[PDB]
Amino acid sequence: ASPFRLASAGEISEVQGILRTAGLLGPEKRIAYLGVLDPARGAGSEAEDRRFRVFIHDVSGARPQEVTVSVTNGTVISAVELDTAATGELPVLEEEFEVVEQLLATDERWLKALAARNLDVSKVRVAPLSAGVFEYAEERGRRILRGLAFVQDFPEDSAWAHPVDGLVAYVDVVSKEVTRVIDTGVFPVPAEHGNYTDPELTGPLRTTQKPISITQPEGPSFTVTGGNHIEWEKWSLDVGFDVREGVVLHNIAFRDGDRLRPIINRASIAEMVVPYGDPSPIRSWQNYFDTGEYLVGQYANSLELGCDCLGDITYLSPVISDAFGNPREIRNGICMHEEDWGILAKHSDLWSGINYTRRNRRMVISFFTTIGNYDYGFYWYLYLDGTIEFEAKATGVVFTSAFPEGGSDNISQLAPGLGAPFHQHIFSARLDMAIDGFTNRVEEEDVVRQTMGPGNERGNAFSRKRTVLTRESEAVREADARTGRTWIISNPESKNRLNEPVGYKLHAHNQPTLLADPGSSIARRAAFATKDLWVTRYADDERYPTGDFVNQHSGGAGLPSYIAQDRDIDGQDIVVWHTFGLTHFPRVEDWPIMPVDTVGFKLRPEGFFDRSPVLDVPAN
Amino acid sequence: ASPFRLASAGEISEVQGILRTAGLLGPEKRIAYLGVLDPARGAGSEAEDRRFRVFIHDVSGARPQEVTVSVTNGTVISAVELDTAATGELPVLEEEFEVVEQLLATDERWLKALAARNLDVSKVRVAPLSAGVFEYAEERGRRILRGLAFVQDFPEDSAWAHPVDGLVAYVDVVSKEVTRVIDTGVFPVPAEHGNYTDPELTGPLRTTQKPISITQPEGPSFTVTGGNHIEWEKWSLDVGFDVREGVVLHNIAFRDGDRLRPIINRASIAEMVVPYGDPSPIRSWQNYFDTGEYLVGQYANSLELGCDCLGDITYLSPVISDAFGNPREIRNGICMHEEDWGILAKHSDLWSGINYTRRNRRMVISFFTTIGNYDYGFYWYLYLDGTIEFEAKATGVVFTSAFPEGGSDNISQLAPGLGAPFHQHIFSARLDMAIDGFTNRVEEEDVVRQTMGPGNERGNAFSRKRTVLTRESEAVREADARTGRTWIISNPESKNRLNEPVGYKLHAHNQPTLLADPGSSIARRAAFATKDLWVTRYADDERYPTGDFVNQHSGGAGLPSYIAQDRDIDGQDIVVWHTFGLTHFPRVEDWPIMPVDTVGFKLRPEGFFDRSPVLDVPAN
Ligand SMILES: [Cu+2]
Ligand SMILES: [Cu+2]
Repeated sequence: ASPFRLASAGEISEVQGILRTAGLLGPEKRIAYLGVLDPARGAGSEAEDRRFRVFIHDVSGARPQEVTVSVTNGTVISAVELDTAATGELPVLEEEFEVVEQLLATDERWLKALAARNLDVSKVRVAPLSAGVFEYAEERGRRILRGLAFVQDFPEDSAWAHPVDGLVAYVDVVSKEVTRVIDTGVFPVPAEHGNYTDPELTGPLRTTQKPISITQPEGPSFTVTGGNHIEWEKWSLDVGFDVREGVVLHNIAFRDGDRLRPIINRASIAEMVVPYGDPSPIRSWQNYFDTGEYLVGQYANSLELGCDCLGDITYLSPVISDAFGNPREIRNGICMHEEDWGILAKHSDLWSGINYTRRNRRMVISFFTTIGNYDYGFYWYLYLDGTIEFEAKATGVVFTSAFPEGGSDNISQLAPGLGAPFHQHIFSARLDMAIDGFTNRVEEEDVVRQTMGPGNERGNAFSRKRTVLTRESEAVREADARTGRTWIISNPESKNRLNEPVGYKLHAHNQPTLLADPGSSIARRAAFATKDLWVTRYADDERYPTGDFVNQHSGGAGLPSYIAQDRDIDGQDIVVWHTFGLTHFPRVEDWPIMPVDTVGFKLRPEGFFDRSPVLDVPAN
Repeated sequence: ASPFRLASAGEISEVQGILRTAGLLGPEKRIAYLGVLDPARGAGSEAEDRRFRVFIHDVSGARPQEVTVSVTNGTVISAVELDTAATGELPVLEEEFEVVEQLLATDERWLKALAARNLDVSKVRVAPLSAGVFEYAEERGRRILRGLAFVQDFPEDSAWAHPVDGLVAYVDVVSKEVTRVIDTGVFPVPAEHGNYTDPELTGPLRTTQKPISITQPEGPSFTVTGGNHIEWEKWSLDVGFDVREGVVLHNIAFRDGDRLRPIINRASIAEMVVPYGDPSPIRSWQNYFDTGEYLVGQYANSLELGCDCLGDITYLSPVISDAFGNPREIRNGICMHEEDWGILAKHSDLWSGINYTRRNRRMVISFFTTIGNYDYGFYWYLYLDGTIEFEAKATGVVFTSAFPEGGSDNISQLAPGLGAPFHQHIFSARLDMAIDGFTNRVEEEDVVRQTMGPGNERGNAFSRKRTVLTRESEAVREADARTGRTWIISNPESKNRLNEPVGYKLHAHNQPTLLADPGSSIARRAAFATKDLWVTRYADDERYPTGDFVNQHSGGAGLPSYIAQDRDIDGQDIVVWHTFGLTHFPRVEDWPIMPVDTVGFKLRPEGFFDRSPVLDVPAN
């Protein structure tokens, strides 16, 4: 079997059995994170050493542990006691979410805060949010969660329509104490409901839509072997799954006539921060590190046929571990299907009298995740022409607050008295590059304008310049849409028939990067978000832009410290980190339920093939 | 019947009969352009005065004429003799293309130029290209075409693979004389063939693609009445067709519960220039004004089911006039169909236990045109959420030249000895705005970053600024992807339930604009291409960014002269002109046939609706 195959229920069980036997999984221990480790760089061995990394939390306050287990040999490879005050807290546990609402329900100052607003505690829902790193010395070394209240008029009510502004509570989830309850003042609680399923708000559902039936009478053009290996129209890859990153793509390759050519060794969204631009003390601490703190994969939804994924769909049901080490299957968590993508090429030649047309197609691999009010769709597309594309679809319910009577420069009004703080959804794609092998380099291409004059001019000429990024310290790049700036990852030791280095060009959307002040806490913890492109020399432990433990951890430990090593990236084993995001100034059309908005990036062949790779597509 | 209905064969015939009777269509006269005029602004009349604008060329050298005809009353409204030396030549005629190859075949210096390259004249194809305005005083007032030779080894051979560099011929197409033959030197003629249908180049066609069947068992959700009026999922519009602009969209409106709301009065691609960045005297004069000089609509292809348009397609067969005034039908020239567009909205709420998912859909209206080696697909999309989008799909065969042995800073190598000059495809969208009526205004929105400090700061706040464009002179805008710059067209006299002006936000791709030196001839003739956005006060005669007669006309007569009137655009009948384009540095993958590359723009509701307009979509 393949070493990139998905973790199985039996493997999770083995990790549990091994940790138990070793005395690392007692009744007071909890598994905060568990996932398969990628095979080592020197994988020229038949050694199918299937290893797992596990983060073990202690419910009675003892130091947590980082453990690496070999399911193959049945032993514990290494176990280290963490100092969470130094390196950060472990990712939030699902069971800890419940605790903050339960502890506050019997806290006197919380009750006094609610009584002062004439709110019945049984109707107050508390959103358990991550506690960043701010001015509270007593939080260091302790597992703290912040709570924001939302009123729920009835069981099926959308609480997000009823935010309780001016109130925030800090809660120590291990010692089970409420450290603080801050009340800056009472704000009216928006009364209007935001129930998108209630026929009074929706009105009569339209009857005008006729069905669209998309079928494949002969089945799909792609084959799946080994549970997760995919073969489609010359494309070859392995679809992986990690509780923290979500869908991970391994060994992306293209079959260039007999020769299977590597393009990307590993591709994943390694982090995604959601900073808020509201300066109010009630939410100025709000920054979701959906990947780092919550673990996106853990919240993957089970997708339904016809609703979530349309067409001839083949599903992948990834297995995950719960807090006790028991296997938990995310049924239908990954959708896979191919779809028509219009015209690929076309020409009607007058001189030869030949009329030519070919259709394009794309392979889709996606999963959706839900984190509180937020729902994100992750989509990877592979096109016939060699193009690779990623698309994030952001939907769900927008995070609310109260709209101040005087107005606001950092909040939008969605309904009477109801506001939505300005924010960004910034993603970090970690592209472990293998353009025809591991000897890669990155070039920055800028369009260059020429002056009219003596040197060949009528004033029509324009050119292009390419500078090679040689060392990590000069590999922190910013976009420039004015000069058409793109980046080419090429292999200097692999040339095409014109004797030029084969490459792939990265096209960014050029949306703004982190807007927070460069001196802020979020700018330090999410430094990667301040630049469009970073290139590092590969290393086994440099997995995340922010570091291993994001939860309540200070900044720097990620990309800025990697880059400080100033390694050579000119024809080396490199990793491209692309930052891309959406700046969300909520509009009326986003309430009560948000229609999809998208961001992404694509990579296109740049002299990779000797000619058009789509000359062999038939006319169906 | 509707006054925006497509011109009919019977109407073309009437225009011919009327011009003949009036003595304006003698045997020596030719129709260079003919199209329906849009109803006047004060269309509050039952006067179905169907008028046509006609450009009449004289084949014996007499002055051409501009004529307006009323098919309704059966009379000639106005006829003016043009001074083509002042205002420009008429658009190129199809019959004139043939002439340049025929005249050169018997010209001695052309024959001597071919003999010196050992080329058989019967195998030399001459591409009839538009003559811009350069340093030749003898061309002014005369109808000139430039010719570039391409060798065709056999009838079905792709001549574009065999360019004859170093040779250019100027030809006066009316007097039928060859004014010049320039030979700067012999260049090897690339021998390799670029035949994408030859099984030796394509190899064995892949058998791996399984069919994808897209059907609508109950037919489409849209209805067509009056030949061209469209009703679909609350959207309402008229699909027009003009020989010069191609598909034109009229009266785009959205049905907001009982109230039909206007969004765009008229939308079209009013021009598209293709400037070349090769400084060589053989092509430095090359700039296709596909819309202005050739007339895009005239070259619209007949689209085939399953190849060009997939799904349940309804076609529109626009009628055009030939050079003698006879009707010519472009069979299946416009495709129309709706298609699934993934997830529209989705949320799985923990607190209420409700799981919600809705699918998105888009209405597609497209046509393809072929101009020499170039093929462009024009697509207009309408989404359920109120979003409007345009997409240009550029394909065909890339314009070739010889690749100099020493190399080039303005040409890419596609094959041994074969080159492709750098160029741009710049489009101009003319959006005659009607956001809830004709009282519109344009605002420029920039993201604004805030400094950490006293005024509400922890360094997380960020805002947005909006400046109103009040007069035409300050309405020439440039993009700025760094600050997330967008433009909102709102109606100050129409507010939503939050008492804010309803609007639509324009999202540009932010690709580079015209790269040519600001002092060049192309920068003058295509001044509109130098800026991303222009807003003008509507006027009946300000139809094109470049003016009425582009062919061999100097610059300025377009947008720069309109804007000089400095009219008020703050809450007025305004027109938005958006410039968007692709900077094409050809790559190996573009040869021998170019896979589709795309550009476009979209407009999204910005507080136009009182809440999400998609709450009534059912779960199919
Ligand atoms: Cu958002
Ligand atoms: Cu091009």
